Amino acid sequence: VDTDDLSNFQL
Amino acid sequence: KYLVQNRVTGEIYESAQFLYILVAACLFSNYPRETRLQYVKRFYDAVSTFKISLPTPIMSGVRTPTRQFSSCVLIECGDSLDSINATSSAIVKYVSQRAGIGINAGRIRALGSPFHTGCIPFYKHFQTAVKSCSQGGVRGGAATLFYPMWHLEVESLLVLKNNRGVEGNRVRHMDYGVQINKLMYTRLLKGEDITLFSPSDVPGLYDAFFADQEEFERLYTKYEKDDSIRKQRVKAVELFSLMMQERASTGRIYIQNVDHCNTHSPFDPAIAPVRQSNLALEIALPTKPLNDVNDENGEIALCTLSAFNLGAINNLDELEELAILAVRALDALLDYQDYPIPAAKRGAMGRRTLGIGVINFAYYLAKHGKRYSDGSANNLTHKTFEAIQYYLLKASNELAKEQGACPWFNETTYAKGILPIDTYKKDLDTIANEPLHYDWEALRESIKTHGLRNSTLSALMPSETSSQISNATNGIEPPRGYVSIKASKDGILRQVVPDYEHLHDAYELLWEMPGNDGYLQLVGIMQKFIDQSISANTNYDPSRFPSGKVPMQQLLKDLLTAYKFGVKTLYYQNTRDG
Amino acid sequence: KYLVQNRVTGEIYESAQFLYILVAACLFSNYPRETRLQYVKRFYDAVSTFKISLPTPIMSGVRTPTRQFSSCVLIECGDSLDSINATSSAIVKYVSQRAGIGINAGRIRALGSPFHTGCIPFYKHFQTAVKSCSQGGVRGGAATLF
Amino acid sequence: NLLVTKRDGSTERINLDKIHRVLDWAAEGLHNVSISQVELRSHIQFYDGIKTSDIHETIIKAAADLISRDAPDYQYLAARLAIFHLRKKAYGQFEPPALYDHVVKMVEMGKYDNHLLEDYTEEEFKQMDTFIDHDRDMTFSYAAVKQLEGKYLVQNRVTGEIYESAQFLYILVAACLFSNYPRETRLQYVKRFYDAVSTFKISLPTPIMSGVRTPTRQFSSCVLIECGDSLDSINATSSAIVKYVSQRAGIGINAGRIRALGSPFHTGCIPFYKHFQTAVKSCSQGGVRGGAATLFYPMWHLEVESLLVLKNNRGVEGNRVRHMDYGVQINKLMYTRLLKGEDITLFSPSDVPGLYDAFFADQEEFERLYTKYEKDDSIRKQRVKAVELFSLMMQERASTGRIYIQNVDHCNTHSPFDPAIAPVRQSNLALEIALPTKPLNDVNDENGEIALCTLSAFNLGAINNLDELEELAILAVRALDALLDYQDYPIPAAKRGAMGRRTLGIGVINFAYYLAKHGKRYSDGSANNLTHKTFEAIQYYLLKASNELAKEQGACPWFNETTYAKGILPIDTYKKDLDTIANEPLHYDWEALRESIKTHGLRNSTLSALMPSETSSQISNATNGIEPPRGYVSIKASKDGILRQVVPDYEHLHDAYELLWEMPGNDGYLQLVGIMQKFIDQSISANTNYDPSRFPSGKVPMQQLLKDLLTAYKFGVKTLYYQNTRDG
Repeated sequence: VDTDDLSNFQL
Repeated sequence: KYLVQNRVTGEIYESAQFLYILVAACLFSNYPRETRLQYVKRFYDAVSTFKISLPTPIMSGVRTPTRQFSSCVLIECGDSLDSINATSSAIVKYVSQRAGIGINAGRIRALGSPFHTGCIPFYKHFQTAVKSCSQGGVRGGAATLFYPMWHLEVESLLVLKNNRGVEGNRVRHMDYGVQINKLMYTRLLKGEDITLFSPSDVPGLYDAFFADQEEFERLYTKYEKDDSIRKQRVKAVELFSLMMQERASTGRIYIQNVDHCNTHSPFDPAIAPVRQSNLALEIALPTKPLNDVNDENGEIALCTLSAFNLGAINNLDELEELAILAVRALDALLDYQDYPIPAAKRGAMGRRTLGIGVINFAYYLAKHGKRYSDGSANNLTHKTFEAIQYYLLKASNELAKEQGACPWFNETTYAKGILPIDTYKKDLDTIANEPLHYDWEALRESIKTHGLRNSTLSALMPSETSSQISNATNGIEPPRGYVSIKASKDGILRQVVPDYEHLHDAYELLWEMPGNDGYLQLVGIMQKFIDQSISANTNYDPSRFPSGKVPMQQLLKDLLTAYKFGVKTLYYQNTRDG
Repeated sequence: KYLVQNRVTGEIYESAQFLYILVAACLFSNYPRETRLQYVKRFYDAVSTFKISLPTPIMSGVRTPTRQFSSCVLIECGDSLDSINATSSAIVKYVSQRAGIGINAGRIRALGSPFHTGCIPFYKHFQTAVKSCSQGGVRGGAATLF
Repeated sequence: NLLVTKRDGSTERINLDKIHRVLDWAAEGLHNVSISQVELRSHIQFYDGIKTSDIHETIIKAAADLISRDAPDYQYLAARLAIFHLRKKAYGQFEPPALYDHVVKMVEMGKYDNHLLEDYTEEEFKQMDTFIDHDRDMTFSYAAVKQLEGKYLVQNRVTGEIYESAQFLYILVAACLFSNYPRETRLQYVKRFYDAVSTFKISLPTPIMSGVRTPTRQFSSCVLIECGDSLDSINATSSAIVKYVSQRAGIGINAGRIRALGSPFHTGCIPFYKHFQTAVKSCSQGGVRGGAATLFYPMWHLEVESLLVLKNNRGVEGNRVRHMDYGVQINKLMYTRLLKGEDITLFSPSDVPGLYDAFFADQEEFERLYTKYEKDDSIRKQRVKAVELFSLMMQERASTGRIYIQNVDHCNTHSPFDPAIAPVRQSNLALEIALPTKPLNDVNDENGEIALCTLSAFNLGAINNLDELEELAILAVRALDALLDYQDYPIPAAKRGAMGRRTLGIGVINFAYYLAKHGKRYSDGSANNLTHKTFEAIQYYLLKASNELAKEQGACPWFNETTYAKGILPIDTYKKDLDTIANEPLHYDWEALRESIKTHGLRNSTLSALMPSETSSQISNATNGIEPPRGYVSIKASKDGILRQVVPDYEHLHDAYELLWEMPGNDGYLQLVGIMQKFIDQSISANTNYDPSRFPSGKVPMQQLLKDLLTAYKFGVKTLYYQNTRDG
């Protein structure tokens, strides 16, 4: 898992 | 399993048209002579020409001495032994009639609280309840059990069907629905921690989780600071990782987005929140716990189902006539069927909830030259499901004018003039631009005035047996292959997807999809109009990924994608094998 | 098991002869004031010199605010879902108070009958009721089925 | 509307037109690629607030997933999309900065070596900037660009920042290797070497590709160490290994001199082999990943039967040393014993004076001493049936695939070295290097010799005809010879070897491709005279360059120890049986060259060696070394998805190729390896291959294994590397 790669996503 | 037959001698007594005519007869029996037979004729036509698809219990029962037609029930458990027992007894009652169960058991306090022993022994009990009428203890009777992601005992609960543990740690023969909201996901993205509380130690917290998101926000942060409160702290990535891992290997750890179920809902979450789903994850109705099997204060949710065959209609205005027939046929059934538990009769007569969905959607997209995976079917889906929901609401509206709205109508967001086209996830505007073709504003007022016969109308359920009857692709799912094989003691049974001859290239078979994005967008666009929910799947072919292993990154991303497009529930995860 | 104490702080509050005397005083509290303390003294004597043995729940509970002393119950199950459910509910209630159970499930009809699915699924359901209040469905709660 | 989060961190309207343009630019001149298709497969993955970097990752991968035999040009579409992404990552825009400005910035950041600035003026960087053609970047395949991004381009190991692009890498690698040349000729050498490598004519190995131009001086990737029969030598060997593996070198160890278990090494070889194993693995991420070795010993060693099964994964721990490979050393007499169905006698090296030496240098002296000691029955000796020994070896070779063969007689009768002064007594990791060595007494013993070799390759698919090799050989030899003077040496015996002999190993890549486009095949003998023609050109032009270099800069210090020094050439000493399988005559003046060598000598004692390449040939989309490909498409895993490569010019040549498993047997290929070895200074990493399904009951007969072994011997094959078995 990559928290930086996820963290961009807007919910 | 349809034709009236002798179970023991194997004698068949009737043929399919007698079944169809008489099913029409019983559902319209109480109509005035003025209109009765005309209703019977047109409903017969609609079902005998496969326009309306009827579920098994109705297909085999209506016209016989039986009155057992409820095939899905939703029971909510309170945090007491009396409630626990009532829940258990209700289950046993319904499964002896073959209903599928959805159980909300998230309120039960964690192991170690001031249920000193915890949730799991009670889950085992619900399991045995569910299986209490099963030919060996595996075959028949099914359940999905629901709980919040932030429950103190969650880590133990996520692995409950992991077939490689110890017996008292495992309850393998139920499925599970993990309940999530915006804040849990944010914690994931921000790479932060999630705090685990027992429901009992956090007053007002469980309620807010479903009804009021910013109240949940306040109470959660408050209780995260208050360090007299029993609490467990975990890394958000490890929790979601564990869940998705368990979801990946069993394929039956489900997701419910509780915020989406309440912000975009035909129910006011302050009076009647949606707090669980059913077995297959498409039903979303309010419930209240019972003190006793006969507690007239409890509420058990029930829903009568049917489907439109998108391959039997030539254009979308046929749905007017069909929606009238579907709504009125199913609403009559609510008055015809037995109710073995008083709280269930409450739910059904109070709200008169229906779940009418679709079959043959893959086929429908095929013949319009559209596909699942590329976004080519977005505006057509929007166009198709707008027509469905508008015409269903219209029928239930004309029926409210004719026969009075439903007793608890005043608890719907509908009652307040609010429509699904007002409350849908905003991000759907970035992926479809079909405008609305029907007068939603005239209908708003006609609803404000006369209300609805039924509190819900639409739900997208899986169909398997039903769609076989009319040689239809199952529900909204793409087929796995052109030919479907089934075993029976009569030999190998084959089915060929409809109009294969002219459309083989038009189809997009399941494993032809590069990923889940296309399909999840179509599920989103659908949910814009659906009262309840949709039994959506996620799918992965190991051979599209390095070393044949499906990356967690992709699992988490698709989960968030569904969230992004207002997806309420995620059902099966299928993994291709071989 | 016996002397009143704290679970958490593990602190002990009484000695044995206080336990014995008060068990006596509680049990004989409703007797007329002409026999009461005479009965209390003679009962106190009988137990503290080991002539009458009292079960664990009395030994540990009589004198305290609790009223749960039933350590053994017997439930008969009839041949119906209503009765099966009532039997199950009653077991749950009593095992939560640590009682041991005798269940009679003989009347339940056999596999194949016009129930249809047989006794064993219902026995499992009794078993989960019996274990509904213990560690991990193994230690705590015991029953004999007839 | 769809919003995009920029480089910094602020939203902006999605720009579908700019995306379409980049795709359209990328597709120029490509065939059978649908921009539209790539657009659909990536747009569906986008979402409101998507990071700008992830849009590029999505389009690249979208194009990468379409790479196929039918549509191979997706290789170049995806590649160019990735180049375009790398430019914006490195420079904040497509256009690379000016060369001088970039070099200045980089040296300042501690990423390029500061001598670049010392050795060249700003005006000289302006002139070099004019040699550069940044569009050459458009000529890489997708897999090539993944390699550049993975392990070539100067980057931040921790942040993942890329600082340069492929042409800067190429120009500067040219600059450092020709830095010391006189102004007269310096920049002209730089321009032509840049051209040769940026147009894939010369292939450069990893350490040079990622290092030369940076502050590092660690470029030695293969070392050969010989162990003497003493604890001091054993320890020195061990310490040398540890030193080199911490720099990632592959090791070849000759440990055949260690006396057997039970000698007057009372305890024997194996405990010491375990020690060398732990030495080799002393710098490995877990103790499996990284650091590799092949250990060499004679077939006639007393302990041989124990040694042959050393990697048999089904024994007992103290009987096993599984994580090294082995090279069994054989000569004419051992084979004869096999044929004649006789016995082989096993001696410990210590009990047979002069025997070990003769085994490599003097075959008939070996003959005499062997028979003598076979009679003398005071000498400790074991007797075994020759068939059972060869059977055991080939069995172990068959199942692990890594029990190797070295024909020590061939390595000395046909060799650029006089085996009386400097015998070849082992090989390296991969079995293509063949250099002399001497044991060490101490890690710092200035009397020992550790062999080193700098490698490179000619791309046989980038040249239009064979006289291009003149210009290319000059460039290759001079570039690599300069490196020998540029690189660090952490162990004095290794510096001895390199400065004494100045040995190079220059080989080929893209040979399968080359045979394909000439309508030739591997298995039938159709490529024999063309191979002879091709490898004659290679060796003649390499010798010519090293000869002109000897005239310019003086021959190598130990030149007098080569057979070259004595007027003897490879065309004089080759295995005679090669005359029965090829009749191509010599096209070049070997007799003028003989004299010009007799006179002025050679800059380098060896020039040619045929090494495997895997990473290297990916850069120029080339078939690996001299090997036939397994299939048309090569699949690789990476956290970025499935990486595909399509064999060059599949479109026009699919029928021309002979894929590996299409070969009825090994004969054709072994003949080509023989014909090659006629001209090669060192050796070749040749494989043997077997498909079980071509044999009764799916079992490969020992008869066939032994026969092919003897066939390789017959055609003067020096070494046999991997045995591959098809599975499934």
